[PDB]
Amino acid sequence: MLSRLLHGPGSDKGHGYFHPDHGLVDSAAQNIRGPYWHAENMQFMQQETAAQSSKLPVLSAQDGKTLQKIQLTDGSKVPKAATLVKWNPKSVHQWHSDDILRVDMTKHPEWVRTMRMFHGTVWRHRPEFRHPWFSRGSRASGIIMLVFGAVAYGEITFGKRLGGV
Amino acid sequence: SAWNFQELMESRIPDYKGRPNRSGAELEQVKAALPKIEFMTSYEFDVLTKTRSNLTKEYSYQRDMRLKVTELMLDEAPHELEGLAVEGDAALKQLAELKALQTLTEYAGDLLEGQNQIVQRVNDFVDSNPVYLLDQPLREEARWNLLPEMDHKTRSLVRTELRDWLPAEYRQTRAVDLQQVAAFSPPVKADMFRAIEARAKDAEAEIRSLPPAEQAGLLALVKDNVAKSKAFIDPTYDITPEAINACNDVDALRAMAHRVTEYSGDARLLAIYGKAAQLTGDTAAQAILKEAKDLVF
Amino acid sequence: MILNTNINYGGRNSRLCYLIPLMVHTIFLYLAYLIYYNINLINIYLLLIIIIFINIEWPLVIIYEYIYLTNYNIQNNLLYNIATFIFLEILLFIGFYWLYINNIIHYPNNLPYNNNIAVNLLDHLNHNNNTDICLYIILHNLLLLLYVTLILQLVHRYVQL
Amino acid sequence: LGHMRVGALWQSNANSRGLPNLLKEVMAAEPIYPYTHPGLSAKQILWNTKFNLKLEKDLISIAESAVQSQTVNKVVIPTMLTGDVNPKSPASVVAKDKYQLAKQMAEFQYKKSYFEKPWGYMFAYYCDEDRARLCGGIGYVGHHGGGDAEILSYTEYVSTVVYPTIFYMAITFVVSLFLMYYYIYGTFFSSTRNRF
Amino acid sequence: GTNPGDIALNSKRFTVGKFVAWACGGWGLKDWIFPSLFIGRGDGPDFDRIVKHTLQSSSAIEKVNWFDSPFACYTEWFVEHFPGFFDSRYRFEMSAKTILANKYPIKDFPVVDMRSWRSSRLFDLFEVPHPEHTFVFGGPVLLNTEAKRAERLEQEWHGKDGTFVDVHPLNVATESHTEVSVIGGIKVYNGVWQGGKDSWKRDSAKPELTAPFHSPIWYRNMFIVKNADQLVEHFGENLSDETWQEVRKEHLAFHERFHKDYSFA
Amino acid sequence: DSVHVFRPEFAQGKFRIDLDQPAKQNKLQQQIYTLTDDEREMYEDEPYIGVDHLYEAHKGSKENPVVVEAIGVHGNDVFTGCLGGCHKDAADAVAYYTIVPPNTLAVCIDCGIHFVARINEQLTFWPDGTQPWEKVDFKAVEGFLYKHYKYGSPLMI
Amino acid sequence: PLVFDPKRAFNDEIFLCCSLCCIIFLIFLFNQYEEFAHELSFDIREQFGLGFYMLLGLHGSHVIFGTIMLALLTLWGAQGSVGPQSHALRFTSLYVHL
Amino acid sequence: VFPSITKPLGLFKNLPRQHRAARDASIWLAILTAGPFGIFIAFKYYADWYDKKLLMEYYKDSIVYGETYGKGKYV
Amino acid sequence: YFTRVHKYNHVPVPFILNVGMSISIVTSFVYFTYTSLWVRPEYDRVVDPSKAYVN
Ligand SMILES: CCCCCCCCCCCCCCCCCC(=O)OC[C@H](COP(=O)(O)OCCN)OC(=O)CCCCCCCCCCCCCCCCC
Ligand SMILES: CCCCCCCCCCCC(=O)OC[C@H](COP(=O)([O-])O)OC(=O)CCCCCCCCCCC
Ligand SMILES: [Zn+2]
Repeated sequence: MLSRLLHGPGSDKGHGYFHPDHGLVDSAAQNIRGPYWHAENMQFMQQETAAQSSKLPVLSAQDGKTLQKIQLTDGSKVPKAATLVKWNPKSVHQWHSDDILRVDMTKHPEWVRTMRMFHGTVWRHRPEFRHPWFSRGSRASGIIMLVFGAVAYGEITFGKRLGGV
Repeated sequence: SAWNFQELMESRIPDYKGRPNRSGAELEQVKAALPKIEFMTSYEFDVLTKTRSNLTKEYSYQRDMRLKVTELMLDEAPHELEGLAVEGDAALKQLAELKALQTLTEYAGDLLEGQNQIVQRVNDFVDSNPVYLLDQPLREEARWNLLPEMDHKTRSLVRTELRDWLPAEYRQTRAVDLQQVAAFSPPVKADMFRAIEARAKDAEAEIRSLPPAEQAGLLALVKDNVAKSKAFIDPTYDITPEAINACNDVDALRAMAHRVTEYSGDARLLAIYGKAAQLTGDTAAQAILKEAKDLVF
Repeated sequence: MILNTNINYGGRNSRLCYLIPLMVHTIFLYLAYLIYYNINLINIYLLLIIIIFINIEWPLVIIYEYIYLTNYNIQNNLLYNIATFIFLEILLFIGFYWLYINNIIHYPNNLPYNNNIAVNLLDHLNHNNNTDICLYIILHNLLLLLYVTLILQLVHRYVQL
Repeated sequence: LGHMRVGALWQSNANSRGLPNLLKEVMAAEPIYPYTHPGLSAKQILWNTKFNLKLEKDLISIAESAVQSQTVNKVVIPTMLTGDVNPKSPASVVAKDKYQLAKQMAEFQYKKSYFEKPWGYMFAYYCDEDRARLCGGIGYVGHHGGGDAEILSYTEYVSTVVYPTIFYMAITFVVSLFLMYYYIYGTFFSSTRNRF
Repeated sequence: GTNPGDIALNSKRFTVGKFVAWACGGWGLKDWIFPSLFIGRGDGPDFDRIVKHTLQSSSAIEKVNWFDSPFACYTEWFVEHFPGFFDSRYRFEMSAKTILANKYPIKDFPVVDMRSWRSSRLFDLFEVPHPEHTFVFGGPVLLNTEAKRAERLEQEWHGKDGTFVDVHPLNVATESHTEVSVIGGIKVYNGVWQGGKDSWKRDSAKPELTAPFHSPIWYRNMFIVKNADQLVEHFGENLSDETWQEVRKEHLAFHERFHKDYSFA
Repeated sequence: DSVHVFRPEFAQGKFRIDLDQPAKQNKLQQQIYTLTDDEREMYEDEPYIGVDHLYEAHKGSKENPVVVEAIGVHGNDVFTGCLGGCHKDAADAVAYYTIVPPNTLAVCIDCGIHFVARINEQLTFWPDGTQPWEKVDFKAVEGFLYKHYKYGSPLMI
Repeated sequence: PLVFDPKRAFNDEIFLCCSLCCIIFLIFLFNQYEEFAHELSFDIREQFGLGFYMLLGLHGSHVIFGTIMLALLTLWGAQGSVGPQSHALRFTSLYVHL
Repeated sequence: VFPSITKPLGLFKNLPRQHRAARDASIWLAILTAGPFGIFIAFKYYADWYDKKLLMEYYKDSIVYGETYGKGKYV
Repeated sequence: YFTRVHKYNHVPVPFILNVGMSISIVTSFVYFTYTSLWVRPEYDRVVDPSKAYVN
């Protein structure tokens, strides 16, 4: 099918676009309401809150109650005392529940790098300027290339290669 | 699968289905569950919900702001009109004072417009960030759906919550229509007329405590104000049953019936149409009027 | 509070608007000088160091713009540009294959040697056989690249799921 | 730094020029109250404003007290289709009987005398003023158009201009074919003359 | 037009500017030797034409508030280049005054300026020279996004039934309304608060603070947009077509003595 | 039995603005399509639904105008337009654009339609991860809005 | 603090795959260089030799660029910056497949 | 103009009207292409036939091409 | 309003113009095709086996 090859509906023009069976999934839905195409074979776990992180620079912007409502887990082994809650498709609210166990993904290197880009450096409108010495090297390279070009033009035209003087 | 040209959210095509297919048992169950329903003509709903006084459909806080600004402007008028000097006769001085008053009012009109714009901007912010002003479960239903795309119950709940998030002086609720409430409640009209007469008498006393020429000018103004205030609250206040009984012209009775129908369509229609039927011998009309006074009124 | 503009990536001023052209100019004048005097005006390793250093700006700006300026419109633009670049590379390969096969599809050819039959035991396979082309090692390299393709496709799909 | 602006109040710039105040443009240095409040001086206008303001306050208070402390005897819920934000307006803007026709005719006569001819003359002045603004070598006024232009509808134009033109083109085509063939070869159906 | 600047320093026969123009473009010996052909009348105000247009005017010139308006600095340009300027301006101002003296509560005034012209190409709606950054906050918004979509064709494109597109369940519920009122003992539910599109009426008009509550006066400036390539105007409820044709005839009949003595060559 | 945690999308800024309110942003960036030639033919011969159009006031009347909403800066003129042919005598070949002051009643005297182009500013919380996760009140918002009205705020470019 | 974590880096699938692909690409480059010098008899100054060598040299240049891309993606995957929907991953996959 | 060939032939009756019109357009595109190809192929085959006829009527009594061109065996 | 659909603005061709244009175009095509493909006489062959010469 040309339509399906070029990322279209396919044979049926009223058909959708996503085929999560072969890896064509919806990132927006996953980020907002979680991967509801894994809903049949995955279940939320229900029962260490997040209040211990209420004093950190980036999490201090939240209220105490908000962090108290969040319950954490080690994220490796199943808590044997934790019940299982069925994951209901077509329900946009279950991914945001406070009764389900969660995992503190605030020590992830990507998390730290993002928040540092926002909370750990002086804001520069130009990412190249966010690195001072590299910008220095780059402008120096530009000047070097200008000089090299001028010298090469001078040498090739006049037939003397500047090494004997 | 190695590519992904998705968008933030696919467009939504409505599914129409149709009116429910309720069987006989379901039909009887529904009919036994309804209240005592009175089906209303579109004219009745129109007169109930017509725009009469609040011409611009301005909310409460906008009217309050306008009245407050008028008070503040009046409290400053004598200072601005004091000491004006211009070369000319009395008429030229009067025109100079009129221009000064106009400048004062144009100055005050801009502050009011600025404040209206600021409150409108606050409310625009409320709409622009709805998920940050809502609790669960309405938050996700405001996140995923637009106003036209919400269920009626969820739509109403979301709008009410967003309105109530604001302070009392920013909530956008339509102001009361004086003429409407007077037209659909006979006591309210009587109270309004009593208030008009009380203010007229008090103003007449205040005027009578003033020098002569001002007395005549202000008394004429008071008469005009009372007349126009009455015509504003109830344009048909002169169509009394005494006047109806005193009227023996078919065209005049038709005019009265039209004027009442425009205003409220109340039992005075029964009176006018009964007197028209008697003067013309319309037995069918008399039967219809009996039915109306039994049911309509 | 911030004021939100259109989805379109507004754009930033950058030094890459002239650094890359100056890099191309440097490379071409380097080639011209090497052609004229048969010697290098600047050491080749130093030249490659300059070239590499100039182009480190792309990943940095890419990182800091993904962190801050990205949405599905921008991602679609970028992916379509990637597709067009792949198309250009395919066309380049097609042109070079045209160059290669021009004199091979045209079977008749004036050869320094004999290729008729019944004169020697091997003449009849002189023109139709370049028997030194390292076929066994070419097949080994083919196996390596098939490994890479299949493994990469598997991993890509696995993470995507 | 130069003259940095203080605050962020509205300034007329390229992106925004504001909403003109035609009333002040027209009634410049002339009072408006002789038209809105004829016959009244400033003191009378202020006194009337105060009296009416107090009266309006009283009426508003009465109305709010009434609406906020009345017992509900009936509940009116209009019918609307599912998925519809607001019910359809039950008011019609078309006269139905002859009395409504006479009423709307009187209203139309008043509006014509007092609201439509003013609009027409204002718009005519605006068009002429735009012409004057673009005149004098600034823009392309007078290069085409005018009151003598012959404006034709689609049917009239196609029937009286397009088809005859194509007809003349076709006749020219045939005549030129024959004449050119004769001119070059010297014959009409025999190719070169004195050769074949 | 053009602002000559300092007339004094450009009148001299020999000038650095004239020599530079000769060298590079704009001047030459043809101007020094034959000014009557290559300079001639030049470009500037025509005093005689201004006097003629002034003295052809009626007493409207006395009764117009033009000389106190902010555009009074353009009096000579419009007197010269707009024949019959004062009579047309007087009609314009009297039209505004009669709209002001109406019996309607809302006085609508038509506004036309450089923005009142539509165009099919977006670069024609900007001021020249164009701003550095344009359409920063997105592009145009089409009014057609507020019209009902082609539901039938939309269903048909997808291969959906669409049989009952015009048959919808009725809805009579209190949960569907947020605007509740009490009108004479009757609790009326009607409408939902939508937001910024429910307050278009008040945000468009400005009140006269001195007008009483029983005789309100509101001022509204109605903007006008036209294509200028249409040749036919349809004002809607503001002006009927028959009245507009009447106004056209009368305007062309009155403003004829100001136009008949000139040729367009 | 095992526990899985899907890797979240950490990007902030424009992406997090898009993912916080996907309905509004999609509305801003959702393409809609116009009718082809056969579709125009099939639409022009569809029937009206009821006799309401003979009595009611059309959409685009002096009392029922076409209100439209753009995003931008307060007071900036709004860009709006027709697709052409709102009237029989109006052109329909291509879309026709318009520049109009905000929050004012404008009338197109080509078609005769009254419209209310108006601006809503997209003031949103600084997206750096400090956005609030639970219902917020009017105090902090009051301060931010006061500062924006008095002085202005940066643009998300 | 931001500290490199070899445990997490080695427990990540993208880092392993890209490193393995970069290693195989380097092996391929070395092998192909070993047949250009000490295997063949014809040089780039012949009829078939020139076209063949131009083709394989262009392919080798593209392989070098792909090796650089795979190394960059290995660096980003070690840091944990490459997500499932990464256009960098998409570009490298498409380029390697090409 | 281009009337829809599928309507008077009853093809693609299960498709919505838009897609049926698309098929009609494809069919018309197919028809318009086959015209010039048909004209030129007809002319070429007529030219080959005429060449065979000429070689038959000229090399009928020849001794060199009396059996190849004369009979038309390898014209 | 779609004003360019098939139901609007149909202008019938006057009979005289129709006849003239049809005759003109038919005559043009016939004459050109005739003189281009049928009046080619420079492709002349003379069959004469008695004009050969051999020493
Ligand atoms: C992808 C690309 C593939 C590669 C390309 C392949 C080829 C492309 C297309 C090939 C076809 C081209 C046109 C073929 C027609 C012309 C050849 C022909 O029909 O020849 C017949 C005739 C020979 O007759 P002759 O030998 O002159 O006379 C013998 C006794 N009188 O011929 C003559 O008389 C020749 C003299 C006239 C020459 C001028 C043009 C004549 C064309 C038509 C001739 C026949 C007339 C029939 C048509 C009616 C016209 C009114
Ligand atoms: C600037 C344009 C130059 C290119 C030439 C194009 C000329 C097109 C003229 C077509 C006239 C036309 O409308 O054809 C329709 C009529 C049939 O009439 P009806 O069915 O519309 O009522 O059909 C007829 O009337 C038959 C006449 C068609 C003959 C073709 C035109 C001959 C003119 C050639 C000029 C070079
Ligand atoms: Zn329009």
